[PDB]
Amino acid sequence: ATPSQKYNSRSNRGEVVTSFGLAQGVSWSGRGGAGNISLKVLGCPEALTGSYKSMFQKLPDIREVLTCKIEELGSELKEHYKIEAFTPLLAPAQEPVTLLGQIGCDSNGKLNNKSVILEGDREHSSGAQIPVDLSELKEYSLFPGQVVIMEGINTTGRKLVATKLYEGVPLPFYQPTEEDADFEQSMVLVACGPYTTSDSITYDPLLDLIAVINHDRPDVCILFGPFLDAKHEQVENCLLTSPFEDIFKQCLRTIIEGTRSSGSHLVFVPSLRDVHHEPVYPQPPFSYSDLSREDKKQVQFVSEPCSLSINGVIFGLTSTDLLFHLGAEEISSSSGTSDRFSRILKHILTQRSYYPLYPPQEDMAIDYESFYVYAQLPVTPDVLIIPSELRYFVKDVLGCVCVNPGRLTKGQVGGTFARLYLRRPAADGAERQSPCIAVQVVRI
Amino acid sequence: YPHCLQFYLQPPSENISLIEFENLAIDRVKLLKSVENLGVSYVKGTEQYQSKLESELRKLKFSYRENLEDEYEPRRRDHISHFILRLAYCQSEELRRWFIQQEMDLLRFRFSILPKDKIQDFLKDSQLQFEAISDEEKTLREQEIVASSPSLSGLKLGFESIYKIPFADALDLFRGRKVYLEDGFAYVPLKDIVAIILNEFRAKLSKALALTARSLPAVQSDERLQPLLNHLSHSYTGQDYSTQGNVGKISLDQIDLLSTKSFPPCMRQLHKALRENHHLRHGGRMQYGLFLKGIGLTLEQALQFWKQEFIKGKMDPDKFDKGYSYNIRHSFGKEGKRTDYTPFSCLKIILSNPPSQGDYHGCPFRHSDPELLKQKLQSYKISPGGISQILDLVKGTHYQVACQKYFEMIHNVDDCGFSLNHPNQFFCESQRIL
Amino acid sequence: IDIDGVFKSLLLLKKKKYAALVVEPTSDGNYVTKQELKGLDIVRRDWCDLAKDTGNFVIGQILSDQSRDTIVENIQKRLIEIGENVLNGSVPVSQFEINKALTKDPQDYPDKKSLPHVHVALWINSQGGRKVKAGDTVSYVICQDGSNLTASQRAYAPEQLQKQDNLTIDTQYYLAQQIHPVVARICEPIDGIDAVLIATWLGLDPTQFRVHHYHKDEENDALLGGPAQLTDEEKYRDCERFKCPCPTCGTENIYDNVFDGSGTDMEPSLYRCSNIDCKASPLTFTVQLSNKLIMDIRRFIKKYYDGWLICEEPTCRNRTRHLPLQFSRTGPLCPACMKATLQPEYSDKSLYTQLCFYRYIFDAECALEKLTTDHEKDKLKKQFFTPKVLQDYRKLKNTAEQFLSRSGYSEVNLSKLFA
Ligand code: SF4
Ligand SMILES: [Zn+2]
Ligand SMILES: [Zn+2]
Repeated sequence: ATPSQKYNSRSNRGEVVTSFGLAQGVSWSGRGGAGNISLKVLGCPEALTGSYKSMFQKLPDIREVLTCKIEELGSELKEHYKIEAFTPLLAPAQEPVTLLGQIGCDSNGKLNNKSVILEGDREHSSGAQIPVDLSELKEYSLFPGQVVIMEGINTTGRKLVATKLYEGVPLPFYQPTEEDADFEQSMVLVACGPYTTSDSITYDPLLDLIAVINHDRPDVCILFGPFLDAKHEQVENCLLTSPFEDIFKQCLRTIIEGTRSSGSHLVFVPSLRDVHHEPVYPQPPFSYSDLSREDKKQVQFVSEPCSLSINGVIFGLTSTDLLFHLGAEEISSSSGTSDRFSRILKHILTQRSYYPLYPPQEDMAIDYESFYVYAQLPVTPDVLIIPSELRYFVKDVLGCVCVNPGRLTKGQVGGTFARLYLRRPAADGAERQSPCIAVQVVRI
Repeated sequence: YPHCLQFYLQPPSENISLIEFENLAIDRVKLLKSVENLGVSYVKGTEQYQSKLESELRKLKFSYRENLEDEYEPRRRDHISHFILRLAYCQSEELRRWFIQQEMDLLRFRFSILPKDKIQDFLKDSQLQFEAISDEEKTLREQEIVASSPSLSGLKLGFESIYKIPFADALDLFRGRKVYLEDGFAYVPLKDIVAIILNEFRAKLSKALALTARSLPAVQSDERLQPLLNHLSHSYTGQDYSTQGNVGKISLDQIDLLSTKSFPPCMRQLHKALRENHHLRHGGRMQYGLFLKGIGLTLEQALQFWKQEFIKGKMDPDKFDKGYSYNIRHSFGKEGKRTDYTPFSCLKIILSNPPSQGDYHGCPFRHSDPELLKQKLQSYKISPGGISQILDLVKGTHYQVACQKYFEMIHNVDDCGFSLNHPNQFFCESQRIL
Repeated sequence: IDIDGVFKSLLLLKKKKYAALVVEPTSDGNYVTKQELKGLDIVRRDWCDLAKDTGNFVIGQILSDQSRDTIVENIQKRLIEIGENVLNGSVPVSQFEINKALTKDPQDYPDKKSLPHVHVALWINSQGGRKVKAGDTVSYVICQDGSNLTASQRAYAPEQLQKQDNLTIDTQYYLAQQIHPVVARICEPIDGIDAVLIATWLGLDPTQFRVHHYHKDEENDALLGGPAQLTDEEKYRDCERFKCPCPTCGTENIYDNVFDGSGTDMEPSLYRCSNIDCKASPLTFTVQLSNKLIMDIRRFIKKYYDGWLICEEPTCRNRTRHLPLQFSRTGPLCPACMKATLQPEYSDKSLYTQLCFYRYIFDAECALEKLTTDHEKDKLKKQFFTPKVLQDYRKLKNTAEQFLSRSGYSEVNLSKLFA
């Protein structure tokens, strides 16, 4: 009936909207489970092998986490940029001397270009704070919680003025091997919740994805959370007749049974908006018991965020709408000159961390010790996945190609999902050789 | 946990909840304070002492002979509770001495509990070697042991067990030439055995407590254990239980007779000072007001009582209303709790705000000199001998036990049947006497 | 060792922050009562001049040679006339004014919705002529507009208020956050005096003021013989209750106890809906009761991880989330108060307390161990406590127990304590 009637009357059913890569035919498919398919989690002591431990925060060790991250980034940028020596933030020198510290907003609202402060690590500047001025600075891009290396002139001590800023070099790409070149071309499914409309429990988009997968026979499928979102009106009013874990297990078993014939590998990325699971970013994977041996060999669960490798190609998965969070308070000298998405991806690749923003927006919950020990990019990923409420896009910056799969369901309006070829190119020749071939953003 | 007594030299490494953590801490603090007070009041060897402390153990489930129940819960409770007291008590030399006294009392009582059959396997579990001699060896060397023995009268070598010990373990014992030596091995009766083991145990505890005192600064960084571990013994009541919210029928006119028949000396003299002065300083005023709140007096009764008494105070009744009635209603009502919502406990009365000139609050036993204690006792008509042991107890700084003895003397009874810590408990027991 | 000085009377507040009557012994055993004190300084200039006068009166009375009771009586009477004068409006209007400078332009402040002075700057720059520039000092007063807006969202100019008869001033907002903090900062440490008590002294605040009142400084282990471990009714008295609308009749259901009633009819609250007309037992809707429990404990966890910080100098009360890298001895220094110490709005152990309060609400097994009379226990358990309803209650327990098990050092490991 009227629930998902748009999905029963969507003209764009199966139509592809945007593309990146090379002009490719429409018969997108895979070899099924047959063939050598690699799948390994990577980096930052193995992204929550166990479940999780605590919700007890200590302000001192949160501080040591902050200052340790600042010191690490400062040392790396000092060695990369051949900087002479940093100076304390409260020590006034007339000659332009470099400084260091993470960016923060002076007040508690949304960041404004003239409402920014600089606070450095304790071994340089006792962890103190100082307001910054950007009128003199020509170009910039700032958001709270990023490290910066500001060679601004501070002749007074109580306030600096920006002269010129240093961009942060990203991590080196993960160096491949011969067995990585021993892989043939593969394509991946990506999909993010919600999987039902704002007034349904039927999960018609979920059935549609089941049909798409068992018709297309892909290599590996990605399903992001939330699966049973808390922000849904039907759950916030809490008229459901079944337990949250019961509904969630029902959903997972529906996807599992719907992809038995697919043969494609499967993994689910939990999200903060998921209700039954722990709302602590970074998150442990889901919990499930009823699996056969082939099910375990075919389906996985990964922590959020996760750095996993497929056929020697690095996949950087983050479920949280970091693009939307950054877009709210990230600022730049010019807006229309470049792409806001491009600069936000620039920051996420630069800051070496799955979540470079500090303090986070209200609708998150970050435990900082676990964030520091589990949510750092081991390498600049080959390809990134950032399901965001903003418009779907696919861009490539600093070698790293990013795909925004879009939201599979926007209330009752049509959603999108994405397909991407990957294949390790020639081992030598051009210095940069991205495994990815081409991507399609195709409406559901 | 292989045996009931155990020597505490292997810290536990388990995981327990905060509620269990506090329950163990408070329970063992209560046990040690009870041991202190009972040992002060009675002689350490009497059957009354033994049975009373056994009942204390049973109500606090800290030790018992091995069975299905004993293996899991009680001995583990003993272990973690003792180590958390180590953390609490290693702060100061005075606290260490106090803890050592009470734990020696506890361990000697527990050893007296253990039957003679199991002491052999207890010493074997103790990991330090001691060999009991055979009956034939005892009979053969009885004459040598008696000849070389201390002033123990007669040749009677009774059923007391005799052990074989390396000579270096009993240095102070043999260095007086009061024991027989055979190839560097000694032979000793049970009393000296337990003396030796308690001296060794006190040495090990002294070293361990010093080491933990070296380890305090690292372990105090936690915020959920600092405010407890600072004050398990110093300023914690052992479940005084005379909390606000009690019930009873009190007639306002009867307050004088109730003061002269059922008030602990501090509160009795405070009430007399109120009657003879119609005015109190802040400390005494608040103390007596919240005591009257605790005893069961209702809000209107308390307000009318204080207003009537300030009628003889010669200030304006509306001034009384505006100034004080707010304070009395606040004490009877909303938050500000743990300072105005509660009836004062005795340990607090003794440790907080000593009275000055013009003040009459504070426990008199601790806050007034012995001559004025004697004058007050004469004014209250207690026998001179009773006053004598009252002053002896005051010299022993056991003020609560002195108040106890005053209670039995004024009630013409032998034992009150408890250990007082709260003036409201004092009053409740006095009413229980009717 | 040696003597360094004599204080005839001293107000101990904090390290190098106190009030103390300096005594310098002169000849013939006499002395001069020199007036010196540390830490009395104030950081923000957004207080009323009458509030400053009241603060000076408080410091003068607390620094007089007379007795504690005399000082308390004088301060309580004076506070009472101040409260009555403000309530009945006899105080001249000009003393209600508040001054404040502008670091930036009004639109530049990210918290424009929350700052009343930038709100007044917005209003003046919109309606009038001369704009408010940075570096200029705005003059303004609060108002009561009957629009149920936040006080900050109602601040007006003094001339505008005097030209407006439709809307009046907010004596409640003053007695809440313009007079009470200034007096309480000094008069609160005096024993037997609490901010609730000052609220009763000054006006009709007590209930709504304990609702809008900070209970962080109240806690202190300086109780020299007070608590041992408390009981439930005072442990959970600060914990928010449990809410649920009834699916049958849409009626709100209140739960802060396993049982409900008085004596013989002490039946559990889940037996009957709070609505007298509702005839369906909440015992059927265990699924969505558990769902609501998951939802609100999720909200509480989110609120705690929000990491809201408050300055504990009562005058400042700066509300921020960015934990400063600067760190003093006790904790994180206040970025607004260069001499202070932050601590969370919602304590981690406060959330632990509230979750334990939930498990207490649903722990019928333990609640069955608190009513002494075993005959009543038996008849009540046979009349209502069936194994099925006990299993439902146990499910309600586990709904929060499966958070408590992983919850934030609600369990303590002994190895790192005894290492
Ligand atoms: S021991 Fe306690 S109850 Fe007895 S007089 Fe002293 S303070 Fe009062
Ligand atoms: Zn109902
Ligand atoms: Zn402050």
